[PDB]
Amino acid sequence: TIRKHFPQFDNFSPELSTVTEAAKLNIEAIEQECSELIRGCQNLQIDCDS
Amino acid sequence: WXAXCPA
Amino acid sequence: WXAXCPA
Amino acid sequence: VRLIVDLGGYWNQRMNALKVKNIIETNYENLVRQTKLIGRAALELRDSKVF
Amino acid sequence: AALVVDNGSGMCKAGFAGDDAPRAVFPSIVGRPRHQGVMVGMGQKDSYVGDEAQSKRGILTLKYPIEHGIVTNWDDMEKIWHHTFYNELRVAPEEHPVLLTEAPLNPKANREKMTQIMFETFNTPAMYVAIQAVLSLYASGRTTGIVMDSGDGVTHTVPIYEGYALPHAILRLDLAGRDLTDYLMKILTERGYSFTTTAEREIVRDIKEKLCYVALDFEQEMATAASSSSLEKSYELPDGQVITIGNERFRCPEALFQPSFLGMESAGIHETTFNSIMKCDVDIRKDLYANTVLSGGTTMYPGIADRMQKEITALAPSTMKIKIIAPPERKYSVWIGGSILASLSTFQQMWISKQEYDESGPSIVHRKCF
Amino acid sequence: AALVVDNGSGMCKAGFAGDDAPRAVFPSIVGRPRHQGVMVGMGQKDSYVGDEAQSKRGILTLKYPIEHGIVTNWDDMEKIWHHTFYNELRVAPEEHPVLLTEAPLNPKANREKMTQIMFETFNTPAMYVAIQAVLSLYASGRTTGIVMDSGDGVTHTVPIYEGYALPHAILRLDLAGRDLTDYLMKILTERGYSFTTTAEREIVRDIKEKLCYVALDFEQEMATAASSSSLEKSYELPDGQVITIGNERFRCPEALFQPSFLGMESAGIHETTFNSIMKCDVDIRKDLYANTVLSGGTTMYPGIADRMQKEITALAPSTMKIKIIAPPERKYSVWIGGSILASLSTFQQMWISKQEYDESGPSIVHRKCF
Ligand SMILES: Nc1ncnc2c1ncn2[C@@H]1O[C@H](COP(=O)(O)OP(=O)(O)O)[C@@H](O)[C@H]1O
Ligand SMILES: Nc1ncnc2c1ncn2[C@@H]1O[C@H](COP(=O)(O)OP(=O)(O)O)[C@@H](O)[C@H]1O
Ligand SMILES: [Mg+2]
Ligand SMILES: [Mg+2]
Repeated sequence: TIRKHFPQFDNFSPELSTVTEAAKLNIEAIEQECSELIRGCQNLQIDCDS
Repeated sequence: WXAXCPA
Repeated sequence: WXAXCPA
Repeated sequence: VRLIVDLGGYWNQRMNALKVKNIIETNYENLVRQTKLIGRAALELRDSKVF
Repeated sequence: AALVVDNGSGMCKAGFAGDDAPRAVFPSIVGRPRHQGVMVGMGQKDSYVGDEAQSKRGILTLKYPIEHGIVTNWDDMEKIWHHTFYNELRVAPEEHPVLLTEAPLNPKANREKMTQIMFETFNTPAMYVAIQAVLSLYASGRTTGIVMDSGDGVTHTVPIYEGYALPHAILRLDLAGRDLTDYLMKILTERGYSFTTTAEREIVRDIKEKLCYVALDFEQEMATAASSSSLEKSYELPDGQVITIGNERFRCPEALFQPSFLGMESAGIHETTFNSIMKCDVDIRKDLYANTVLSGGTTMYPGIADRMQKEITALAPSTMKIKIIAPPERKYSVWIGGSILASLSTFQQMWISKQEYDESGPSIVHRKCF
Repeated sequence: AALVVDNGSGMCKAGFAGDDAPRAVFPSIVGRPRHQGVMVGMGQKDSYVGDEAQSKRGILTLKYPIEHGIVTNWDDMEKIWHHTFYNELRVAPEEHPVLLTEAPLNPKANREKMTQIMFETFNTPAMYVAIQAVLSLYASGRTTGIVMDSGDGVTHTVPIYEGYALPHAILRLDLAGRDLTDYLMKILTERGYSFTTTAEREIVRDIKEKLCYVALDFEQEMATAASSSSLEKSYELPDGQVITIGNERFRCPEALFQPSFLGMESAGIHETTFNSIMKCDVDIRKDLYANTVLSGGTTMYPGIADRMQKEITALAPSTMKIKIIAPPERKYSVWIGGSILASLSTFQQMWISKQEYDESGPSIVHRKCF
């Protein structure tokens, strides 16, 4: 149906390629991994200073 | 080998 | 053959 | 004895300081790229009229 | 001093404890002359071992006594050991302990016979039996990591978190350089070059060691090779003929990651790394990702680490980081690590005594050595 | 006539309600050839499943669509069912209700997924889904008890009570037959036999089914096995090779009771049975001990019943009595119990109709059949 009357929707894969790459990425672990860095460095600030 | 491969 | 044998 | 027993008062804190610095020296640049990738995809899908 | 001998499928080395380089470097092949002796001027020995054979390899029937890390012919094996100790190392075995190395997941008969030979033929004062891959990690100065050993008969993956390795996650694959040698030749017949005998097999062995390389993108590189030129190299045969090789430079090393070309269902060398690390605990997984070590003469291909790092990256989740360690002298890491272990004072208590062997026979090796 | 179809990790069972034995018992495998076909005009199929796949398994890459209970491939799972109805049973599903089984603590994702592929692709008039563990004791003739369910994919311990499952008390242990078969091969290599590919994975599955058995006392049996050759047995490989195993008969099945042999921190089923019953109520605990049942092909080992009876007795208080019920037909107990359930006159009440599904949608299964 699309390839007969909707040429504009012929292939949406190339236009949306970042979504495919982001699918391999686990969101929740990314925030958990990075937010630990803020926790550790803030603990360093009190450790080095006081 | 004995049962399997050549060794 | 080119390398090895005569063929 | 000269290192662990002798300096056990502040050894872990010194080790705690060193581990993070090496971690920041390595993971920080790729974390920025990972964040920039996920936010771009969210904007791309929200701004896709074909989809 | 204690002697260190590391028997390999094709290449065997030996030296002394504390040394930074093995003393003897000669391949482990014994050949017998098929033709009949005509001249009586020289000795014309019944058999020749090591570098002696390769000098005259045209007229010998070269045989490999050890296959897939298993000593098939014990009669020939003692010929190497006798040659090592008296001709190359020129030392008497009955004064010094000697250590031997083995691949993991070997038959119990393999490593019981050598202990019998050591304590009955050469009468060595002491002995030890140590896994090939674990000693490689010692050479890198690490005790928490996974070692990618790849020689001629065995390609075993073992994770090592502490002073002892995990036996349960040991994955052993019988795909190595010798299979690769068998693979380029059948493909090399496409270009009109025929090599069938074992004498030309070493000639086949030479071209792999010099011209074969790992391609980062197999699909892109083969398309590049379709345009001809910029990749073909000229190699001179010992006869004198010069041969040119095209796409085969990367195709044969590529078979490590796609064993489908060689007809065995096991996954690629990149994939089996992922399987082994899945079998270990979650907490130890983080350390092993950043401590991946390559070893063995197969891993010498240029760019093998870069393509390896790319492949595991796709399979592994992006959170954990992958760092592949490729020391320049990983060719002899198995021996070098053994020299360090032999030089350790703590190891004087893990030697096996001749009297202890007498009381328990050759079965003591299972319980003591690992 | 209502169809009773038993999807399983290893074996797939199908038949008719009221029958005493499944009509079709074939492996749950899917095969795709790894080599190109050169002999044309044969009409060779693209995918092969069941006995026919097992017949030509040498040139096929067998895949299990279900691994660890969870279905990892929904496209292949219908194909074996498609072969199940039209080929094995030769019955049109358009005029018969069909019965399938579900696994304990199953994720909610699958449960409509089978629902959405049966009412649409095969449009079965009626449907019902129950626990395979619940149907286990139904064939045993009791309604309250605990089941020692073990199979090819996963193992579950379900303390049923009036046929109503206890979700909190369900304990999941990852010690299944496939693990033992994988453990059998890694220990079989000690005798010089190397089985690595998937086609020969069935071979060791055949060996352990005939030769492996449960030893009452591990420490006594290894001493006897080392001393004498009586325990050794000879098995015949399909190529004609003769193999012999000395102590592996009682060693591989022992890992079910000693998971540390595989390296799993979770302990054996003997304590897991005791662990699960600790979670239940104290007053009902009296009934559960005396109506313990064994199920699945993993529990077929000779001498397995008395061995578990001995071990849990030490775990259990001296006041309590333990009665291990091991019906010899427990291989097909899950299938037989379903045929019993389907044949019931009152079983027409909790049917899910094609019409009612249409207004209710996929979500009806979570509340109708639970
Ligand atoms: N420069 C090289 N490039 C590619 N492969 C090499 C190179 N040098 C050696 N090899 C391979 O390494 C193998 C032997 O490596 P090694 O593990 O040191 O000995 P062994 O396998 O006998 O233990 C040889 O079969 C050879 O094919
Ligand atoms: N006589 C036997 N001895 C040992 N194991 C057996 C025997 N018979 C069957 N098995 C094992 O039982 C398994 C069958 O699993 P099954 O109970 O069909 O799984 P499910 O419960 O998921 O249908 C097979 O994989 C096989 O290895
Ligand atoms: Mg080697
Ligand atoms: Mg089951």
